[PDB]
Amino acid sequence: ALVDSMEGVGEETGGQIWDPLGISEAVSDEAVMWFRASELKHGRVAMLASVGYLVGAAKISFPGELAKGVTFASVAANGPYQAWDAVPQAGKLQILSIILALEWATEAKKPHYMRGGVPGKIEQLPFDGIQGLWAPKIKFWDPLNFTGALSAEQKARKRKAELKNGRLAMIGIISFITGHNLPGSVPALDSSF
Amino acid sequence: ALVDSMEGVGEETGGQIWDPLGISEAVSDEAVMWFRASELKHGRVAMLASVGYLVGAAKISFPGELAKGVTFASVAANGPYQAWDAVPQAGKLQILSIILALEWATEAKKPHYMRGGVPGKIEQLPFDGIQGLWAPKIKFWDPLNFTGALSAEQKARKRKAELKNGRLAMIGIISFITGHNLPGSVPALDSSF
Amino acid sequence: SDMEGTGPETGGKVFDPMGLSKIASAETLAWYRAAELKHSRVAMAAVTGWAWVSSGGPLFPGYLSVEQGVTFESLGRDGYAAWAAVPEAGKFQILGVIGILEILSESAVKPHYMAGGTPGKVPLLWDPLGFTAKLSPETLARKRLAELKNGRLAMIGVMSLVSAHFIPNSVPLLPGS
Amino acid sequence: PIPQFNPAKAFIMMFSNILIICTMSIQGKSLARGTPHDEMVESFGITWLLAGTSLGHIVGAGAILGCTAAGFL
Amino acid sequence: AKSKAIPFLDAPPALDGTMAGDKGFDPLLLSNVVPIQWAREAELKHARICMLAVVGWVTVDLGFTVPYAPQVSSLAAHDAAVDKGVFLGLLIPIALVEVLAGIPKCFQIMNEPDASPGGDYKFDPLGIGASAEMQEKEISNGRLAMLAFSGIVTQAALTQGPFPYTYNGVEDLVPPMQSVQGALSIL
Amino acid sequence: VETELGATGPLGYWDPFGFSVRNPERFNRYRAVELKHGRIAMAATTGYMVQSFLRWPGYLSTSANIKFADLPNGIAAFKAIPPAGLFQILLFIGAMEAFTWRYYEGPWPGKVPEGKAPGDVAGDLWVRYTDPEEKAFKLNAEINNGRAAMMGSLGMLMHDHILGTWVPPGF
Ligand code: CLA
Ligand code: CLA
Ligand code: CLA
Ligand code: CLA
Ligand code: CLA
Ligand SMILES: CCCCCC(=O)OC\C(C=C=C1C(C)(C)C[C@H](OC(C)=O)C[C@@]1(C)O)=C/C=C/C(C)=C/C=C/C=C(C)/C=C/C=C(\C)C(=O)C[C@@]12O[C@]1(C)C[C@@H](O)CC2(C)C
Ligand SMILES: CC(=O)O[C@H]1CC(C)(C)C(=C=C/C(C)=C/C=C/C(C)=C/C=C/C=C(C)/C=C/C=C(\C)C(=O)C[C@@]23O[C@]2(C)C[C@@H](O)CC3(C)C)[C@](C)(O)C1
Ligand SMILES: CC(=O)O[C@H]1CC(C)(C)C(=C=C/C(C)=C/C=C/C(C)=C/C=C/C=C(C)/C=C/C=C(\C)C(=O)C[C@@]23O[C@]2(C)C[C@@H](O)CC3(C)C)[C@](C)(O)C1
Repeated sequence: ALVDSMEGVGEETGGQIWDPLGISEAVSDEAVMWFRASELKHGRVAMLASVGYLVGAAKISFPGELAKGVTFASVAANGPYQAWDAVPQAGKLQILSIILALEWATEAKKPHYMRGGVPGKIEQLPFDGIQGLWAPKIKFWDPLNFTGALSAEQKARKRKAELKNGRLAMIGIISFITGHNLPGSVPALDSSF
Repeated sequence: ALVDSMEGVGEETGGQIWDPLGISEAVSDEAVMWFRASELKHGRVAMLASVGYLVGAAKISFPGELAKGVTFASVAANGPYQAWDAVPQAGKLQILSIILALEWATEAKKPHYMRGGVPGKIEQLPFDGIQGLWAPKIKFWDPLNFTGALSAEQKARKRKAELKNGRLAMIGIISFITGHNLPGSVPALDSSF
Repeated sequence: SDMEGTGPETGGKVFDPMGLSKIASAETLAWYRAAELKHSRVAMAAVTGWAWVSSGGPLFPGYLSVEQGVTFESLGRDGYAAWAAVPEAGKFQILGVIGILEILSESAVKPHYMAGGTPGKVPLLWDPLGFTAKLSPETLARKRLAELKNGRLAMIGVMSLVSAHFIPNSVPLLPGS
Repeated sequence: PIPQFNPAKAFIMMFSNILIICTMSIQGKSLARGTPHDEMVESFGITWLLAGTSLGHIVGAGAILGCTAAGFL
Repeated sequence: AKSKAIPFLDAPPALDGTMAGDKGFDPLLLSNVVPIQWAREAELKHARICMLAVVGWVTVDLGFTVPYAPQVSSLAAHDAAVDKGVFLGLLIPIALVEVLAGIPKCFQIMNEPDASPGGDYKFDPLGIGASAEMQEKEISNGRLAMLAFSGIVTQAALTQGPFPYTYNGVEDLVPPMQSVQGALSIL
Repeated sequence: VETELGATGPLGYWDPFGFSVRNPERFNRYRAVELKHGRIAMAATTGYMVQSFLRWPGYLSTSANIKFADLPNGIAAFKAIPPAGLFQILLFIGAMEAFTWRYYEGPWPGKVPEGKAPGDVAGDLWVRYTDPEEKAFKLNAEINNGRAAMMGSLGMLMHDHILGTWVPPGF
């Protein structure tokens, strides 16, 4: 929709639309829906990436065996960057297959978020109603109805918190990767990042 | 406007127009406005130049390090004459880039000083209103509103002082450079200029 | 002009022997108060640090940067000598956090102190626990005046420490080091 | 296309183009015949310049190659 | 009616006020001979190719290079990619797009009465919008990129050097960088 | 003054500083100044180009042992002229301008000689173009060639004061 009636705003940039380059004023509404969807997907991906990178940096691994002959701690014996290359290619292909199925089924839904849908509102069951494919009714977001006890005001406040945490998480994961690739850039990463 | 209704005049040359070459009455009003703008820019540049040349000739360097490995005092070890060349190339690039941006922004403004503007009235915010470019609202002239407590007559008197000081500063900076280039030309300027 | 800051020890009147007002507008006086308050608070933090570290203090227990060979007690007791012994990563972290905080302070207050607003009221970084959440408007002015006076005294304090470090035997109570 | 650092080669081709253009003739119309420039722009347009430069390039190529075979360029 | 660009040549009658990018600049009266939508097709194709070419040239020269590609400058990148044998593979997307889009579009520009304009491929996936201000920005950037790529190639062939493509770097761009003592000697 | 001679090319009437729109009665003096400058400039440009490949035979003085073929090309050629030759050149120019080709009447500044045209010296034994279109073309050609010769003579002088020749480097 219009960039004016959106949920970013925030008190950090005073309480108005932050946009200093005028990107949202030069483009139409459809591009703003695409920008919000990309921002929210980026924030969620970056939140998961930041948590996983911190877990890998703390050398925390599952008790067990990743592949037969390959312990979780054997992969996690180095930093998080040199752990993705230690995972077997089959496991990474299965992870990317599940991610591909999720992305495809998310975008295949009706009222596309440009053509009527809400940008960033991924519906609960992306694999429902598809002919030739069956899945359990585990929801994608909130398999447990945590956000069913909340009211509208609490949902709006937590959506704002999600947007702020997403922006912070993008900054954080880019800092982690840049600190590993170019040491001494981010001073907050001691050695194991 | 016409050279008759202009703030140059001054009390030193009898309270009238000094012009002995008949330049003011031999050209149109547009040329006179361009000459006034050029004189004001020359005067301000020369005031800055005279103060900087005096500071560099007194060997008053900044405490610290200009570039990593290059001290302010290392550049200012010789006179101001052999000082701009001792600056690192990147610093000269950044200084001249900021000057380029300032000149382009101040010239690309609404009513140009030859087409309806005031010659010498530089806009307070030269980098405001440019699409796709965001700058803070630091004013170019008076970031601190010193000339907000001044009335119109005080502003006119200080404009006259500005014009006279700019003329004196042009003579002074040319005096400094000539005194270095041609020793014994200016009796006061002894050696370190 | 009228503002805050004045009180006793001057006669209830504004102190400026050299003029430095009557060339100042509301914007310029707001800048004066904002610079005075920032300098005041930084100086109070600076005296509270240098006085605690140099005189006594248990110092922070721990190590300070597990990889480089530095210890909290290995920094020393001098002010300027221990600052140089702080690692470059720590110095850059401190300066970057301060710069981010002030850039957000400039871009976060929408009535800017140079365009309205109140000078010295920066967002965040004040009472997170709300100690002054119930104070009266009359009492808050007294606390602001106390902040200004203590800050000016601390400005003089930091410059006394700097003078004693650089040119010895200046500030006669402060020793030669 | 330009010669390899030769200024004499440039003069022959440019002079040939100018001479051909001034000494063309389409339908009895010609700059040399006393027929004005503006209507030759009007009657022919870019066809005038294209034909003139084509014939001038052919003539200049012949002259350049002949003077190269004899000796000059 | 004089032209806006050339104040002493008459205005070309085929460029009235529409077709964003119209500065009234058409000597040679090429709009009379070449059809105007065909010329816009050619101009915008050249503009887009030149924009992508400028960005690719500068990006490869600055050091960015994908894995397994030859780590050479953009001047030798063509010969290196041909020697590696993969630069022929770029033709297939180019052949696909150019045949199956340009050939029917060129034929419909020449034949069909109602047809899309020159650069109007109706691509617009995100939905930024093809406003009249955006078309002017596109064509201004395209003309700039055409002249820019011409200059970049011609200077990079002459110098065989780094990114500024001058004989002495950015110091040729900024004369105050180079020995201001001689300038001061005449003041 | 926009319809007078010289306002013919791509610029039309080109007066940026507006000398003749501030003082439209001063156009005739400016035209005479421009015409003398142009004529001297055409002579100077032609001399610069012709002295490079053409030189007089014999000596110049037969007393200082100086030849015509020994003067190099330019400023130094005017240097090597003996003082009597310089005096005779100045006498020729002074007699040519004070009495014969007189551009100015009037006591000190010089307006225009009577109701003649600006730069309408010589008189009688000079070609007087009838057919006013031809006369206008000839006069505009004179003025424009004068301006181009001014710029060219200035450029070759700039070249000669920093080189030994008027040819720019790379040519
Ligand atoms: C790629 C991620 C991404 C995307 C798509 C968006 C998209 C959006 N943001 Mg957002 N934002 C992001 C990251 C992103 N943001 C981050 C990381 C921060 C923290 C600094 C913010 C902080 C922020 C604020 C404070 C606000 C927005 C707002 C907006 C909306 C309107 C602004 C607009 O049109 O810009 C469209 C944006 C783009 C097209 C992205 C262009 C990015 C360029 C190409 C790269 C530049 C990156 C630069 C080099 C820095 C990289 C280093 C970095 C690690 C520091 C729009 C939906 C406003 C809003 O929601 O109002 C309703 C608003 O007030 N954002
Ligand atoms: C961007 C996301 C991301 C990516 C690419 C990785 C990548 C990796 N992780 Mg990792 N991780 C992440 C996020 C991520 N992590 C998060 C958010 C957590 C905190 C829960 C962890 C916790 C974690 C541990 C404890 C371990 C890894 C390990 C690994 C490596 C092997 C792959 C593997 O076993 O995956 C495992 C990945 C996960 C378990 C994360 C699942 C992420 C989903 C989306 C969350 C599901 C929601 C829900 C809370 C999960 C429980 C539900 C269930 C109780 C019903 C690999 C480098 C292992 C390692 O060190 O190398 C062998 C290992 O032992 N990860
Ligand atoms: C051996 C190759 C092969 C064969 C025989 C088929 C056959 C079929 N495809 Mg198909 N497909 C293939 C490869 C193949 N596909 C590939 C590689 C892709 C790309 C990923 C697709 C993508 C595709 C789409 C997108 C669609 C089809 C559909 C169909 C069905 C058309 C009408 C129909 O019965 O609908 C009625 C549908 C059914 C009767 C579904 C029953 C099919 C189940 C899955 C059989 C179970 C097989 C079992 C798991 C063993 C397979 C092992 C294997 C996974 C290793 C037909 C059965 C259409 C359809 O309706 O099917 C869903 C449809 O929409 N296919
Ligand atoms: C290049 C700088 C510059 C420029 C653009 C001007 C422009 C102007 N001055 Mg000015 N002035 C200057 C330098 C300059 N001045 C200096 C250095 C002094 C101090 C001596 C003065 C002192 C002065 C007085 C006292 C007055 C003016 C006035 C004027 C205005 C009307 C005169 C006019 O039309 O002349 C147009 C001027 C030019 C086109 C500039 C020509 C520059 C020539 C080419 C340089 C010749 C200098 C020569 C080499 C000698 C230098 C030696 C010196 C360093 C000692 C006009 C706006 C009058 C005024 O404001 O009345 C309203 C007036 O009364 N000026
Ligand atoms: C005018 C546009 C243009 C042109 C002509 C080039 C030309 C070149 N670039 Mg380049 N570049 C450009 C724009 C351009 N660039 C832009 C805009 C960017 C910035 C985004 C770059 C960034 C860039 C980098 C980073 C690199 C190059 C490189 C190269 C060189 C080798 C390219 C190559 O081998 O392609 C090979 C092409 C392919 C491998 C893809 C072909 C597609 C295959 C055949 C499949 C076809 C699709 C199929 C039909 C459908 C899908 C099938 C499948 C999915 C199942 C070559 C000189 C490389 C080089 O060698 O530099 C030294 C290099 O590293 N460029
Ligand atoms: C008896 C004495 C007669 C004296 C008068 C006279 O002789 O006039 C003769 C005359 C016409 C006439 C006649 C009348 C005058 C009308 C009347 C006469 O009858 C009588 C006696 O009544 C006869 C007649 C019909 O003939 C016309 C003379 C015209 C003349 C002599 C015109 C010079 C242009 C030079 C230019 C444009 C240079 C540009 C220079 C340029 C553009 C440059 O930039 C130079 C350049 O170098 C630079 C800077 C760098 C180099 O890398 C490149 C070059 C080299 C390009
Ligand atoms: C609701 C709302 O308001 O949202 C909130 C979201 C959120 C996150 C809470 C907010 C925040 C706060 C934070 C923490 C903001 C953090 C911002 C941060 C930390 C921004 C780092 C930049 C680092 C850079 C650019 C590095 C450059 C690096 C550069 C330029 C290089 O050196 C590159 C280069 O060396 C190479 C690689 C080689 C050659 O090429 C040469 C050069 C030299 C060019 C905000 C802002 O308050 C807004
Ligand atoms: C009304 C108003 O607002 O304006 C204000 C502005 C302002 C500026 C403050 C005013 C002023 C007053 C001031 C300070 C004026 C300053 C004047 C100053 C200081 C002027 C230095 C000249 C040095 C020269 C000429 C050197 C010559 C040097 C020459 C000519 C040579 O080359 C020497 C030589 O050639 C000979 C001579 C013969 C040859 O054989 C040999 C050589 C080649 C070696 C005003 C006008 O009062 C009021």
